[PDB]
Amino acid sequence: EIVLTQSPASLSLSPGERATLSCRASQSVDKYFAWYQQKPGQAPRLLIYETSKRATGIPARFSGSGSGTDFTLTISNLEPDDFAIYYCHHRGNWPPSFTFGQGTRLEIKRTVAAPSVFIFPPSDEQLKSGTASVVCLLNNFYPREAKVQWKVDNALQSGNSQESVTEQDSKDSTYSLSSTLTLSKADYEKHKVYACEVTHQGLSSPVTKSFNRGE
Amino acid sequence: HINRTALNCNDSLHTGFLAALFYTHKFNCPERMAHCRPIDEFAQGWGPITYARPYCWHYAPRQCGTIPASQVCGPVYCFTPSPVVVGTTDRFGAPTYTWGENETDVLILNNTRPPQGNWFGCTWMNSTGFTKTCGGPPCNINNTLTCPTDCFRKHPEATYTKCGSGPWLTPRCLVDYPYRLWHYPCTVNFTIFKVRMYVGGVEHRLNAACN
Amino acid sequence: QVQLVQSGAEVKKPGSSVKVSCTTSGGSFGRDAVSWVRQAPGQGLEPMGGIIPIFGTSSYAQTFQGRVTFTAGKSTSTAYMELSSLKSEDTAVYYCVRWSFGDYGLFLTEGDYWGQGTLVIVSSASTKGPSVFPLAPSSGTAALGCLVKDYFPEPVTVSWNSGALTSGVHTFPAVLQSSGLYSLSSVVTVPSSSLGTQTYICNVNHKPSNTKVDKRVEPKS
Ligand SMILES: *[C@@H]1O[C@H](CO)[C@@H](O[C@@H]2O[C@H](CO)[C@@H](O[C@@H]3O[C@H](CO)[C@@H](O)[C@H](O)[C@@H]3O)[C@H](O)[C@H]2NC(C)=O)[C@H](O)[C@H]1NC(C)=O
Ligand SMILES: *[C@@H]1O[C@H](CO)[C@@H](O[C@@H]2O[C@H](CO)[C@@H](O)[C@H](O)[C@H]2NC(C)=O)[C@H](O)[C@H]1NC(C)=O
Ligand SMILES: *[C@@H]1O[C@H](CO)[C@@H](O[C@@H]2O[C@H](CO)[C@@H](O)[C@H](O)[C@H]2NC(C)=O)[C@H](O)[C@H]1NC(C)=O
Ligand SMILES: *[C@@H]1O[C@H](CO)[C@@H](O[C@@H]2O[C@H](CO)[C@@H](O)[C@H](O)[C@H]2NC(C)=O)[C@H](O)[C@H]1NC(C)=O
Ligand SMILES: *[C@@H]1O[C@H](CO)[C@@H](O)[C@H](O)[C@H]1NC(C)=O
Ligand SMILES: *[C@@H]1O[C@H](CO)[C@@H](O)[C@H](O)[C@H]1NC(C)=O
Repeated sequence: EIVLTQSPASLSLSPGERATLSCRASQSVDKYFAWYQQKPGQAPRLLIYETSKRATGIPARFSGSGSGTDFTLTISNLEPDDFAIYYCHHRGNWPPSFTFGQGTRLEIKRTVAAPSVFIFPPSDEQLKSGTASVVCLLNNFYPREAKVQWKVDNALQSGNSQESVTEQDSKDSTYSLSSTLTLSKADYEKHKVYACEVTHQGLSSPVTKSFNRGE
Repeated sequence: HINRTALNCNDSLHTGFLAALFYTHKFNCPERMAHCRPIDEFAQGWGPITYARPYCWHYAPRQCGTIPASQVCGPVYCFTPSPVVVGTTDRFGAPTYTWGENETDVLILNNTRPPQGNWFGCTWMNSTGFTKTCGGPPCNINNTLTCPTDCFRKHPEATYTKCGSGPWLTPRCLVDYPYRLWHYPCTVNFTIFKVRMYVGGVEHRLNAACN
Repeated sequence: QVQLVQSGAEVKKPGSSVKVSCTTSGGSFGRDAVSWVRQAPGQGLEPMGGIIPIFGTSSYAQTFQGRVTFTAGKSTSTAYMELSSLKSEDTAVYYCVRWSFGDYGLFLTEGDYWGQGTLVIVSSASTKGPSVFPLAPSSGTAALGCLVKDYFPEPVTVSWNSGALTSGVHTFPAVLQSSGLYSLSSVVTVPSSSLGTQTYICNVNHKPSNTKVDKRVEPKS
């Protein structure tokens, strides 16, 4: 059970720069190390196989190195839409098996920008259906990693929320996220203070948006 | 040509032999090779030489024939003084490139010793994991030794050129070939020497693994 | 020149079994291993093991032991994967990969042949139309939106004010809920001094059910 740990998780760069990704291994590795990229909605692409050999079609920008337990992928003159997720990969052992990295995200480098937080109470039409949904918006922030927590009358909610993130906007290079909280019509009317508390690198302190029931 | 290697292997025993065929760090013994006997434990016979476990050097093999690809796993190495790989064919001798899939496909290992002919003997491994060897025919020279190699001590006229039947060049040396540690895993500790054979006047420069 | 053809995208009731297919071009596999790698929506590439068709040797990864089974014939074109007792976590895309392997002699590791992927969605559900709910504005700029909730399957397409308002619009990727249905939010940020006067409507279009809904989002009272 070789475990390829890949770092960084996210690399924040701009075109023209050199992107270096590392992959360390719980054990030694018999060459046949591979690097893959994946663009959203598309299947993984082979970049380097056998630690350093460039696949067919891969531009000379991509260089491989490593041996033993430590391997790095070297991307020179970062061009547009070399920006994607990257996986390191090893083949071998008996019975023959695949081990993959956890992944690395190249995003377009930006200034830190905090989220704009808006909270939406459940529709009166939705309440007529027997379900309440509460929505929390984080509108245009950077970097991608923002944490959201739902507190209903000061009770942290686990297993009631679900969230989505957009892809980095072509023009502002920022991200957006909306988290959706679900409650029964009765359980929603069993409480008063519905809160959305956001954590982000642009925020020296938690930002909490909230509303009172019916008010 | 890699396609011509017979490849019918089940390893229901979990012997471990299947992994060793493919990955170098999965190589397979000191308990079981204690049946092999040194050449000194046998007795001299000087009567005129007539012709008669597989990993013991003193194995007396039957002469090589044609064997079905059905029962073969891994490559088949036949030995002139030097190593050579024999692939799958049909019963008429024409090469078959189907990984041994056909029940008809066979390996033609029939041997007539060089210099006259082809090879001294061959080794392969069957499907259950057992090394199997043919060659010769070996030489008939409680401790009788039917010579498969260069038994100069027990009969002067029994030399590898005269009595050879397989990879064993002397009772203590076997030819080194890429899959030697697969067919004879217990020869792992052997030291390797650059050696040279003269059989029919052709120089056979090869490497040899010895004790 | 080897190509792989995988099974079609399936949808299975949670707690059933699903069999996905992997067929190769060049007659049968040989000396090659046919490995399986999954990827849940958005997550990483998560290997599952494989089978080596010539020998029958099965490889199971630790994350899926006991519910997955790999089958193939010694000289068939097709290798199989069956996954039993599906939950919504299993909703993912499954790849098969044909490769040659070895470290040692005649047999060295060659080949990276991937299938096209097989989407498997795990829901109790059948084609259902969305429920469009307003996210009314309340508090510079204000935010408002539409909550497209409880529809199956993807895709829906949201646009605003018949397409004249696109600037500042975010439609977030949808999420598979515990019901097996999908839920989506499109929002747009607009000038705060416009709310009572500029009318805002979102256009939800769910092709699989021929459901078209136009819900007016007006600030709450
Ligand atoms: C690979 O070679 C081995 C031998 O090295 C084959 O195994 C042998 O198979 C035969 C019959 O298939 C066994 O015969 C049995 O002998 C016992 C004697 O105790 C007898 O009581 C039974 O009625 C039967 O005749 C033999 O024991 C067995 N030897 C061993 C120990 O393996 C093996 O079948 C070969 N694999 C192939 C050809 O796929
Ligand atoms: C495996 O067998 C096939 C025939 O069964 C061999 O076939 C040719 O290989 C060359 C390699 O460059 C190809 O260009 C041809 O198109 C192949 N087919 C034909 C028309 O014969 C193949 O070489 C064998 N592979 C090995 C290395 O053993
Ligand atoms: C595999 O074995 C079969 C045995 O039936 C071979 O069959 C022959 O096929 C040719 C096709 O041109 C016929 O003309 C022969 O009459 C068949 N012979 C027999 C014994 O029926 C087949 O050729 C074999 N394939 C390989 C890989 O050698
Ligand atoms: C081959 O040589 C190795 C040492 O290089 C032998 O390994 C040792 O064998 C003794 C037996 O008396 C054991 O007590 C030790 O534990 C072994 N050490 C290691 C490193 O495993 C080995 O037995 C020799 N023979 C074969 C055929 O394996
Ligand atoms: C391997 O050998 C065993 C024991 O004879 C047999 O039962 C098994 O079916 C063989 N496996 C295959 C797939 O050939
Ligand atoms: C080779 O040996 C076989 C037995 O394995 C025998 O039938 C055949 O005639 C011999 N000669 C040939 C054709 O190679």
